Amino acid sequence: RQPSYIHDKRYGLFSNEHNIGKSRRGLPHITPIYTKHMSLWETDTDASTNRFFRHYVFGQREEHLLLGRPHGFEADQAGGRQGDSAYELNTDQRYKGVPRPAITNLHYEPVWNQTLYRNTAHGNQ
Amino acid sequence: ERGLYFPINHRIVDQRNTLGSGAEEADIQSRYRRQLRSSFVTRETRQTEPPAWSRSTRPTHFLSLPLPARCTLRVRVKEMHESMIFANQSIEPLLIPAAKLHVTLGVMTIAPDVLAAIQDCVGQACHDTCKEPLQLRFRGLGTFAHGRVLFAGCITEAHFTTLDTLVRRIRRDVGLGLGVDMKGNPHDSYVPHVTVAKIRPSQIGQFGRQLPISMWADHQHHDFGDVTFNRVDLCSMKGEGKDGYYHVVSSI
Amino acid sequence: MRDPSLKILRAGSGFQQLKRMGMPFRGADTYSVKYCEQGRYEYQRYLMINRFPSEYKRHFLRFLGNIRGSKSRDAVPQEALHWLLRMIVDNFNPQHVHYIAAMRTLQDSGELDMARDVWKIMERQQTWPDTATICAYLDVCVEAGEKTWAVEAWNRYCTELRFLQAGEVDPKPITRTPFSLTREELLYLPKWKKHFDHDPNLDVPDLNRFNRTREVYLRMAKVMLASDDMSMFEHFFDKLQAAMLTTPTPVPEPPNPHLVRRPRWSPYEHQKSLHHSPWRMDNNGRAMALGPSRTIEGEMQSRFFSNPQFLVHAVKEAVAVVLQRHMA
Amino acid sequence: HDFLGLNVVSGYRPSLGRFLIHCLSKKNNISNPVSNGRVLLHVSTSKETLFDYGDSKNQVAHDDSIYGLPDFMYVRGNDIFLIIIAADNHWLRKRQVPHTKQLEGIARRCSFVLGIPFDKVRIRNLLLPPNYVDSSSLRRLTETVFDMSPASVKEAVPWISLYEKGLDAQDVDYCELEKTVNEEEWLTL
Amino acid sequence: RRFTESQTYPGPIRAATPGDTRFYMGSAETILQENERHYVVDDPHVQHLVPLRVRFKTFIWVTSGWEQRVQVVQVMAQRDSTIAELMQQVRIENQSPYLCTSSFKLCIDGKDLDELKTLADYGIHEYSRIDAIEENDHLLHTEAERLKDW
Amino acid sequence: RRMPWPYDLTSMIFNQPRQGSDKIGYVVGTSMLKTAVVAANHMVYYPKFNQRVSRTSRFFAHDEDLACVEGDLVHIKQSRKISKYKHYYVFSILEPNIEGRERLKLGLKAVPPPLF
Amino acid sequence: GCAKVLLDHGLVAGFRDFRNDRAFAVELKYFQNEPTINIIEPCSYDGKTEFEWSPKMMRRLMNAHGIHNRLIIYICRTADNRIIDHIQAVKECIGGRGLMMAH
Amino acid sequence: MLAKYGDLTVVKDDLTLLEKTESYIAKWRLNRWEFRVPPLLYPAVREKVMLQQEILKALCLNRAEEHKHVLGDIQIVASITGISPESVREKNRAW
Amino acid sequence: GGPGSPVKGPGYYAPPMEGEHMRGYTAEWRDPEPWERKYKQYARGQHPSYDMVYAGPMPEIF
Amino acid sequence: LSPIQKKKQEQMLYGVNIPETRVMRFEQQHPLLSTALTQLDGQPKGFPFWYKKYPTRRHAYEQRFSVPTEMLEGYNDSIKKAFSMSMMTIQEKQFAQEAMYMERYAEHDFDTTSPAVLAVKRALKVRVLRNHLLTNPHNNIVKTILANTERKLNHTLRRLRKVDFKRYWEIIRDHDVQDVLQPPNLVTYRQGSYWRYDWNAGLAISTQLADVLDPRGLNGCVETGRSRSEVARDLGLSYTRPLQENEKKQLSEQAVYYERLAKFKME
RNA sequence: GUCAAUUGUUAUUAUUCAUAUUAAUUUUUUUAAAAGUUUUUUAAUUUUAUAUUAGUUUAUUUGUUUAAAAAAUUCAUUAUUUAGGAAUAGUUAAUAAUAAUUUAUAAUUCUGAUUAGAUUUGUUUGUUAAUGCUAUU
Repeated sequence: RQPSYIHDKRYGLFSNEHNIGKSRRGLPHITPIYTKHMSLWETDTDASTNRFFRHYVFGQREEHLLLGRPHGFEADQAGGRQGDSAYELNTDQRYKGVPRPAITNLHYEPVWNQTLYRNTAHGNQ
Repeated sequence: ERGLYFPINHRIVDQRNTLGSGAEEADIQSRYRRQLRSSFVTRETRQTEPPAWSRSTRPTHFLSLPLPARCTLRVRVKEMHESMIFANQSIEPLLIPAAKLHVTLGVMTIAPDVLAAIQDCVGQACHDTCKEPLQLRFRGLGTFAHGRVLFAGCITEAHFTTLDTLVRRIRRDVGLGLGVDMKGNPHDSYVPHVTVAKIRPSQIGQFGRQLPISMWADHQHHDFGDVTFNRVDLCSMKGEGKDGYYHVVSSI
Repeated sequence: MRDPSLKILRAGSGFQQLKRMGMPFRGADTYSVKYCEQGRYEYQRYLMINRFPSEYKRHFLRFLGNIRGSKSRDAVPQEALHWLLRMIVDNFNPQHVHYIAAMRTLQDSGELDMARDVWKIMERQQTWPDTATICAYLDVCVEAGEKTWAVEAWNRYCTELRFLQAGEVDPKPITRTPFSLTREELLYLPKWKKHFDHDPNLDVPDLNRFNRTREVYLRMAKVMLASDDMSMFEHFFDKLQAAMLTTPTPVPEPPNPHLVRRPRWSPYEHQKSLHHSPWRMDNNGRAMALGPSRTIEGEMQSRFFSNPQFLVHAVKEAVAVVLQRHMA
Repeated sequence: HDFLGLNVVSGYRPSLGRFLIHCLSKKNNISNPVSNGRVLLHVSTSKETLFDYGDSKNQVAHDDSIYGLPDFMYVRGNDIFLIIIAADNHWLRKRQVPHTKQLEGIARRCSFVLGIPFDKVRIRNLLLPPNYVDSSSLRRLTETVFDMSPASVKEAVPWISLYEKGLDAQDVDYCELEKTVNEEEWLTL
Repeated sequence: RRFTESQTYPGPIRAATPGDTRFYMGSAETILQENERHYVVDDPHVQHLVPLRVRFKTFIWVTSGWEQRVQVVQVMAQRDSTIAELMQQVRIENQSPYLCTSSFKLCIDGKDLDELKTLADYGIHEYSRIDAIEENDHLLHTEAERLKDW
Repeated sequence: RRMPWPYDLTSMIFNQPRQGSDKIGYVVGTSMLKTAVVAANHMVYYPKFNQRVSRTSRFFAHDEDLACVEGDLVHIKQSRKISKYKHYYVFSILEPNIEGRERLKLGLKAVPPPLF
Repeated sequence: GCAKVLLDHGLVAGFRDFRNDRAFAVELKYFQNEPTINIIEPCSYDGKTEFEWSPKMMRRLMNAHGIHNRLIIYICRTADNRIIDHIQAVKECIGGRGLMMAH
Repeated sequence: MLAKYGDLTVVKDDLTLLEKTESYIAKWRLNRWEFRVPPLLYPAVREKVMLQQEILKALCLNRAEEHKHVLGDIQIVASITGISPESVREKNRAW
Repeated sequence: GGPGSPVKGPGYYAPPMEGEHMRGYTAEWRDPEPWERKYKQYARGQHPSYDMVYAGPMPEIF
Repeated sequence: LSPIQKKKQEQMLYGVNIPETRVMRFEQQHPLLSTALTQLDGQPKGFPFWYKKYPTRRHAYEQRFSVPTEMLEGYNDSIKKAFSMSMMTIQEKQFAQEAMYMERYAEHDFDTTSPAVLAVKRALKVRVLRNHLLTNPHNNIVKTILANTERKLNHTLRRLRKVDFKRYWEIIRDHDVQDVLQPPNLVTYRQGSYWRYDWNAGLAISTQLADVLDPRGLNGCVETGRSRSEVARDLGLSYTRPLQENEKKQLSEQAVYYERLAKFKME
């Protein structure tokens, strides 16, 4: 079975007990637990990582059927896709949308991310 | 059973009222939904609010597309005017002179060198763009300044897209390029409109704050007809109807 | 007869597996040795969660409620730091209100090093703190008495801060349009570019609009004054002086209603009288009967001052430390 | 700033026009800039028209692959030079190279309008790298196309020797374009 | 009052005195459709219609015996209005017949309000405490107060 | 057995704060006031067949300025309960039926009437 | 890509990409006047279903009762759109959808 | 453009101010390049302006790192030869 | 720690296509002891291997 | 047929000539030819100067067999009559009307797959097919292609209207082939399948909104969550369908109510 | 990165289908079980809130202090059975703390609604090598 720590990370640490404290809860149909492997999440993961998105016939098909992407029942691109659409082909999407988040800099300049406390200064010396 | 046991009127909470005081000291009452009325039901639209320091100063010049006569706009709104002086003769001192009906685009507080540079600028801002004769289809009346102004609401259907760039094109230049004050200083899109009515500041004591809803509740969404605009005009508002129109000092 | 390998290889997404995915023999020998290799928390991937537009604020308030509420009586001074972590652990990027709420609560509780920890966290989170936040950390640096801290934070974040010159316009109007997606950007840009959690560095462009630059040079001169490094203090306070007199009054910033207790409508007729009990005269919410437990100078925040008054106040704020420097 | 290709948008073509004027201003007159629109000529009848016709880098893709399009046309007299900023497209690039029919097509048409003798029309080409400019280009430009007294080159262009942009390997083939086989107009463009 | 006593200076100093500023439509946003704000950080200030609290007194027939509770009406007040309009303005928002049984003169702390004055002369804001007294304040002490069932 | 398939169009384009938070669909009905009926696709995946089919449903959404004309592509989201059946609001319209506005500008209905 | 894989396993003599859009040519190879490709079958009899293969779902096939058995060849289209045989597919331990089998 | 930067100091070898100005840019961490975009600009340029900022952002790191080791590259000589890090910049092959 | 492991991330940083700098692309790589001869051969793959695959039958001698 | 549809058949009986749009294009583009063509008038002209006039061989429809009217001048009038639009078989009279109309809407003169052209090519065929079918009522062979032609009609129209409704109105108004466009039924319209057809075609997002309804209001803020309208309200833009009277009268009342409250509760 | 593995003696052939095992009713004394809840000064008042019914498939949803103990809500999306199939009806929406006779014509329904029949809505079983079939409050 899936573990339960999946619940916390998606919603919140210890979000469980607060929800349990409901007066009319669990009777008769409880709100079940969101235990879904982190790579299988509906929202966060893209197509290249979530295998289910790689479905085509009723999945990626409608997308390219909407976006205008030249799409076939099977082809060279990821999911039933042959070539870019007129929009993708003509417009620059490097810096469109959310600005490049500052925390990216943490990668190339890694001195910032440093354990402030000695792991042994927790009480286990 | 017939009405909801706790209808929406019992499904309202307010933050100014301290939840825990108005709920836990005594019963609060207020016609809340009247306060939450959307700006669509009222047609109160947010034109650019000028900086308070500019609010003491009064508008001197205006750049505006003067309405072409014979167009469907007037013969529909002049049909409204006669319909309104019919409803209330009191609207006649309030009404905008049907001679002076025109699209109001920009308010500037200017003297001649200021006129000449913009004359070059709008003479270029149009020529930088080289737009074709604009056609703006008006529809739906609305209110500025908490009702003190009633204007021809300009829908964004026909040609507004190439237009509202013109606003931002001069506004970038006339405001920040050279030193010309405007009410809408920061590059801002000034809602272009034809003021069908306007309460004078002196008249506010005469007729009240709010131009009556019952006066324009009939044609709140009347369709005022597309008009083809070809010439932009910069004008001073010092006079009234110099040629049936205010004093002209530029055009294009 | 259909292949048995097919009869297995066909139903790979068999609802039995679906349960084990959670979509709706056993000794240590079998489990791989490569298990013990994964370093601490490397197994976790990135997580980009979008929360409800409202619940972005509610969740922030509860965090804002604990931090500025931790130092009540029971919760440890440290607790203010522990709530900042529980937010960040769950990917709610910690906004500037939750930073100031920590440094304020921590300083009030005599915790100075921990007050810096909150500052390093926002140095770790790579969140550029606005001027209002920059002065905050310098304030603990005053209690910390370290020139080595403020000088460090000085170069990194508040380098280009310049006094409002007489010719410059005034506190800048809001320029950051809220994040809005044209349908083109929405349909074609990938998921990772279409997720928006309020990054604290987004409004920092406009979080500097009210031009609190003057409070900076004072807090820095204060630190230079605290660490006996008066050689730096003069150059700062002199540069503060000459500009405090010529530059216009920096427009004071209205109080942020998220941080401060904004008052709220209330029927004050159902209030216990001052002599509600026969035994003692009480101080009711409406009227004060015992009087002020503290002598109050009655003056508003230093930012509400004029341009000169701040300067002479800067002397009062400076010499108060010269007291504490000696008194410490 | 443009010649070094740092202008990632609208790369160096208009600035190239300025340079050619400056390369030609110091050549004869500082009061030269007679820009009657697209034509920027010299009047001494030793004609040095610097007529720029259109933007090859940004028009040959969208319409009418008129290879003859000289992003700049600088006649020197008998020699009729063409300066074309080569398209980044390896494909359209061979639809910027003027072809034999276009060469003698222009030459027989410039002899009339400019009075240049029919025999002495010597039309030539020069295509710069697509996005940046190289150091050899500036030299062979100021040495052959815009024939310049070498001392005056230091005067008109002081930073010529200081220029260091060397052709990146990827875009060395910017020049080596081949004529399509006469029988393959279907497959090749 | 610390928040309010603070923002008292942004009144003049933020908007009135600065001969230079701009106010930018767009990125100057409004309230949501999830019944709440949306977590942005600024506003100089403005309130054209100041919501005025007007508290009343009316009896309700409790099961044991009559008792009077505090029915407060929260009315929107034009900051440039005269009180005579206010008394006229408020009467329509009763929502309960038992409130505006007859004429009533609005009152502050027992000191009656002068109708020919505006809210500026009296300096009434939201936190101003405006009771509401009916004409029969002399009554309801006399034995004809109200008739209960025994 | 027919289990709900979250991975779909609306899931792949939009990060859904929770299940079915936002939806996208065509404006089938604008007869009612401030309420644009939309038909959107919620997926069901059959583990038996191993093939998944689409079951299209009808949702109501609230458009304030009556901006949604018949035949538009709207990107709605969930919200507080407005009525017994409205809990959606038209967050944005992607594809406006230009004809629908113009065919109304002529004075007709935004779509020719159905046959049966 | 499939014929590219079958070729390297030898079930076919040799493919050729004529770059024709419609169809390319693959040379069958016979032994004992018996075709090398005894049973070749497409994994998904229907296009609507596209079965994906865990790196363990393939690995179980290589073991026929305790002997590492590479007799059958399964083709997998990796997420990176690399047409890969099940043998290499478990080598770098990556999954993909299942196109067909051959043995 | 030009009119703004107008104060003139002709006492500058091509290297000194640059090598000096480089040092300040050398110590620059990445976040220094965060808010350099002019705010109120069109999506037509709010795209194109960000790109050009990334090019300069690229080149500075180039002139920073590729010169960073150069000082060490000079120092390798000083640590071996024992001469000033300055004079190495002029020592020849014959040396 | 297989392929589903969170991406380790790139090493360098080259923002544009218009990334033009010679003397670059050399800054990515900047590469006593008695090693045993055989192993330094085997470590470089030049050493003749002997897999289990070159094993015949284990014959019954006794 | 119906009043609008038969209006075209009148233009079929006596035929249709070239529109002046083609003959004027040829002039303003090739001056030496038009000067040469009007110079050789009436004379038997031995060189086809008017070759650029009629690019596609089917672009010649004024006379029979696509014989261009210019070739006929040098002969006796007896010949010019035998090839007149009067003496055409009906099977040509369609190709005369078709090649005429399809020329008018041809964005690309040589193209025969432009959704405007492909529309009219079938659209006119449907009429004369209906013209036939109703006259002699029972002909199964004709009825089947009527299903095939309407399918290629709707597949063209529902695709066309997204390209440009302006041209599109001419295809529907002038021929009144709207009847096949009217949604098939309520179910296929209720579940959206009538609208989803534009999706299943791929022309969902193909408008280039810069023409109408400037997108500065069609996109609610993702940061804020504001609905579509609020971002127009905050920008002062209006995006409203021209209301029906059904929604007009109900909107008048909503605007007067809390004012009407000032009417009733003064009593 | 350690466990998928199929056992009927048939009876020309076609067609899952009599006599098999597993799990169940048959099948039997080893887990229940009776009354009087209990306070309190006031004939009173504090404290003493969901097994067992009747008929439901667009269905059932939630707490201000009660307790704890020293500004969190009334809404929702989904999934819904009958072999042979047509209408439903105190209506829908907008006003509003209207509307026993306001304003619209609206609302459900063949994408199978309403009435009628059966069934208490299922992290629970059994069978199996297993998508499945087959139970459950």
